Amino acid sequence: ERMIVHRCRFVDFTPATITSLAFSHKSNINKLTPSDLRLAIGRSNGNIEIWNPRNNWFQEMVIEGGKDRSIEGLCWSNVNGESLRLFSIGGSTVVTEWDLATGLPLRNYDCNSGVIWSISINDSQDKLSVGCDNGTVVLIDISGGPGVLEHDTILMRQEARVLTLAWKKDDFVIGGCSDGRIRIWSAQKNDENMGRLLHTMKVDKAKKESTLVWSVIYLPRTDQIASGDSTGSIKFWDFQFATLNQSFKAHDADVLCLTTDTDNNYVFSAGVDRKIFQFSQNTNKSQKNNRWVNSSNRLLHGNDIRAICAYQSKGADFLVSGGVEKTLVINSLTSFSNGNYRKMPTVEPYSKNVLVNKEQRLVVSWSESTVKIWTMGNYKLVCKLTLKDDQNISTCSLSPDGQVLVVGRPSTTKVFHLQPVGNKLKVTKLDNDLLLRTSTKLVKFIDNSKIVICSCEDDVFIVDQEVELLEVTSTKSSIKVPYINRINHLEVDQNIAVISRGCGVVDILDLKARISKPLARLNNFITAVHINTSRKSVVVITADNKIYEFNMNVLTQWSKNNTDNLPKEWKTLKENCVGIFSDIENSSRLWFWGATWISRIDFDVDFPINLTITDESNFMNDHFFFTDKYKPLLFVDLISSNELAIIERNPQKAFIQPKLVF
Amino acid sequence: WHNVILSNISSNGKLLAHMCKDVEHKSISVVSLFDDSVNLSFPLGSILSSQTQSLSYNT
Amino acid sequence: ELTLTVLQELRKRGKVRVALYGRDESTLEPLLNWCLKGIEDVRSASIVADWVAVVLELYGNTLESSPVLQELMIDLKTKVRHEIHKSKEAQRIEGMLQLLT
Amino acid sequence: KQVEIAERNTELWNLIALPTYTMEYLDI
Amino acid sequence: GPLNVWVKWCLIIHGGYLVSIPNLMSTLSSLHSTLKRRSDLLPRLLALDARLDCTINKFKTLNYEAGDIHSSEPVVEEDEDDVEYNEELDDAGL
Amino acid sequence: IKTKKRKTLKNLRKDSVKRGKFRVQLLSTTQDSKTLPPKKESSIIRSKDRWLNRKALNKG
Amino acid sequence: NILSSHLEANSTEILDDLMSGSWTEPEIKKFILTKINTVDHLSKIFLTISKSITQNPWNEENLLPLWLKWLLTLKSGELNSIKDKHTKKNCKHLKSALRSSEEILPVLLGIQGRLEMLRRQAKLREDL
RNA sequence: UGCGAAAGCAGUUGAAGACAAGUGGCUUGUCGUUCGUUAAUGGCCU
Repeated sequence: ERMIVHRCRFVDFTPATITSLAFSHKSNINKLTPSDLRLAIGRSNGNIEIWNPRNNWFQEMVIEGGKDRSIEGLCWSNVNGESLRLFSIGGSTVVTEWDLATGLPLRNYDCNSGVIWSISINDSQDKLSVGCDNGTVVLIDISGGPGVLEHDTILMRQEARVLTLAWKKDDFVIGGCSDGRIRIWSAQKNDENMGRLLHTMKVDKAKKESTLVWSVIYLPRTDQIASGDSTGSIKFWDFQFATLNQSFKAHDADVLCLTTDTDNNYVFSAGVDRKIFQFSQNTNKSQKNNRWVNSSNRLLHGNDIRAICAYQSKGADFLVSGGVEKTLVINSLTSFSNGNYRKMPTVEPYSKNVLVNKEQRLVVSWSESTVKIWTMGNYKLVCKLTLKDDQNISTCSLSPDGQVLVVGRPSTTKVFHLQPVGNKLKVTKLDNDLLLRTSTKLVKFIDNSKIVICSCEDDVFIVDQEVELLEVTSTKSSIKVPYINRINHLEVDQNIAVISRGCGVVDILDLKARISKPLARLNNFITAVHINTSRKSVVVITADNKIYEFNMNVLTQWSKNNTDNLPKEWKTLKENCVGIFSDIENSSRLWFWGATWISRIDFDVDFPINLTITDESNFMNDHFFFTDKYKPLLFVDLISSNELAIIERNPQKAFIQPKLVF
Repeated sequence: WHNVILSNISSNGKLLAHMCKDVEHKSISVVSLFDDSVNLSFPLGSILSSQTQSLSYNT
Repeated sequence: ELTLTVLQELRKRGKVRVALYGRDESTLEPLLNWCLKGIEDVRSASIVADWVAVVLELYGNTLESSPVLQELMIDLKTKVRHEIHKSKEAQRIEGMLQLLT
Repeated sequence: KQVEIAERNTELWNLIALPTYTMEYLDI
Repeated sequence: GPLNVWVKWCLIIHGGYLVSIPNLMSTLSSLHSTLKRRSDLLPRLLALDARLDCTINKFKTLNYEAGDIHSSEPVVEEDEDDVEYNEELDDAGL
Repeated sequence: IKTKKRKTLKNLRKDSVKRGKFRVQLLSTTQDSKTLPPKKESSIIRSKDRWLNRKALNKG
Repeated sequence: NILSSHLEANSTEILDDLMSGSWTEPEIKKFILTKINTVDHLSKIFLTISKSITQNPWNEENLLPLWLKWLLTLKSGELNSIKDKHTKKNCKHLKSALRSSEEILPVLLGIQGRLEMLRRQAKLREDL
């Protein structure tokens, strides 16, 4: 037969709105991009993705939160010589610091006053401001080491809630509040006026509603505070004399987030009216007169912009923005109006939420804390498990023959026997307290009974017991970004597995002797791994979009000519291939897929010859077929020797900025 | 100026700008006329955006 | 007369199509439900004619999808049938007293 | 029958989406 | 509709008096103006019902090509017994 | 059973019942308190998104 | 049946006037629509019916005008795009052949009013 | 475009040169070039 294709649009797995973008390292234009730069994206359903902007923005890790959890602000902290530290507020009274290894909170510091509305990090990163609902600004001593947080000082109180914070330096702390005012406190310890609010400024109020100052930044090249409020106006204030220099009436509704570049020649700003405005001071006359101009204005987002940030280095100068529509947008910093931009896909499934089983023609898919199963026929939803004893979900696998499902999150996992009772299923928990106590990242089913478990604390069990696993050399990037030496992937069928950690290490393991035989042999982050039983091979693909294969018991000649005979589609690819499998009718052809395309490479053929992180910066160290007509893509797989399963996505009020009518 | 498309003179009459058509496209040149205080020139592709080259000729 | 004058101002001034572009089922039913009443009068029916003609020109697919403006088009059809019987019989009376000059 | 022919002629004068699941094919 | 039955009978019966009257149009101007404005727009609503009826029977015949299919097409469902076997806290309970 | 399933669900799930003058609260678990940050205050989250979807900005 | 005979004859290569005659033979409304719905392309049925209705814009048969109005109802997304060199003057001379009926519908309705008045006063004065 | 009535009635739509893109040519498209033919989210004051 020819390939018959099930273009499924059943799964309505929808992410949530980006509420906070942050960059791990600050800008430093005249030095190279550090190998430890990570962008962090906190959504509104409570999960924190961490992306690396090397070679078109791959996604390294994801830290999910559970039911009724959100995340409103998040800040990085990297004292030079120590590990990265990631703090985040939710809609609650605590700050939550996460250890990047496990993907769990390692500290929930309850701030001692009210519900936190904003968070900011000191310059030199030893103190932390949390601005709370009862008008307080609380200082948290951060420099005690990673994990230990102390209370320092509650600054002088006020009535209205402080909605945004910024620091001048180690010295002063600026805060925009919900009464339309902008206070300036002094956090300079061992002064006479420590903690008391030195100044108050009032923005031009709205006529028929209350005004809220939503975004405040400090501009260090000049000595100003930029501030966006809920009238749309953007004001620049001289810090000394605490007074306005110039006001622009830029947006039509609120200005939720605004940011600046390194040398403060530009200020970018955005809000609910979904345009991004650029205010420039680049002319020598502008710099000697201290006069910003409203330079430009772009309409790129669909609904809102709730978060904006900027990075600028020797081989990277981009501002990143995201909002109520769930996608990310990258623009250039010094070439905003002129240059190009890239709207990311709303999901790039580096961690999958859908898998199928060929027997019973069935497919399982898990959104937040519920799984669902349907069969092909049309299609019919046969069962679902809205387990609400759970709070957060993570990865899942089904037994071949479709008997037992296992769902698993970083706190526990749970296994359910299934029996098809006709037009429905019957699902029963089968108790195992070892599974109920273990942390699981990946479960991948050696047999109908045996599974292999990768724990969040780097343990590899075999249940239904222990694989010896050698240690990795801890270099500076491994001590800086503390999840690089963590097992991302493991793929197995028939007693032979292979694990993969993102330092460029991909290690096989025989399930019998439980010995490594390492084949690290790599240069950067590994996107996907699939084992070919034909050729006795492992197939790794890295973030640079190269396909390597190696043998087992280094790379084959097919790899050796394929890598540099690779097609132009792969050489101009933008979305990384997150899934590989092999064809079912032929044991040697392999069939892979990214988030916007589907390809298939042939095992023997070779074809003839004749807005990124682009610098000389290193990685994290110091017949051929191609289609894209199923581009909003979530997951693909096979069922039998002729058909294919292509499950994708399909689609909210927004500020109407109308197209010209004719 | 050996090919002129468009021209304007400042309000005081102290300097004047004009267009050139000298190759891939036109060009823009400003010159003070009552003194050699300033005379500059540049191709107007550095004025124009990157969006306009894939848009209509009105842009 | 106020509905008629804003229809006529949008007709003379700009574009019926601009005024009708972003519509769907729920936002066309006011127009057609008024066009039922306006098709009876002499002073409105030219404007009602060209507005109904434009909206069926650029919403012929919503005709297929929604059944709850198909019936509005059918009621409009019987309205124009009654009105065309009236405008024919008025011409017959016009001839039958043209005979009596 | 003349008014019928005249009415029909004058009529001639003035007369002058995605589902949730498909199944298709592609190249082998 | 109802009243022009009266006006056609007045012309038929009194067909001599108002042909012997010297100024027919000047004496019953309001009838002439009313019928002229009623019958002046007849080409316009001819074009209107041509264009309207064309689209009407166009969707009528296209929907009569499949008019039996929407009588048993709706096979929709709801939160069935999978929800009862789904509630894992209520599965520990009952 | 259709009109009281949420009643018996909530009356078996919820804790801290009354005993005369007293009230017997359950203490929570280190499991949940160390796997997740606490829930958002729906009052302030509703305040912020209700502000950004106020009627004065005509959304559509 | 005879509709299938007319379909095969008009689809093979030739006999278009005889094909419209065989279409006028059985001449169902439902089969008239079905013969438009079945075929995927026409061999200038619009051209031959254009010349037929141009040479007779006043015929008592409703067959070819019924066929033209159902062709224009069901296939006019493609008659404006099949051909535009002879078809332009075809629709031009068809439109100018048919506009005269729009020119003379008022006089025919006037004469209909005349005759109804005459026949009703003659039925009235019937000599007791 | 011409003749017309507000209907309509006759006519169409070439060539050169330069430049741009794609793959010195070839294809396509433009022209603040010539000859011939009757022919950019960008809306209105107090």
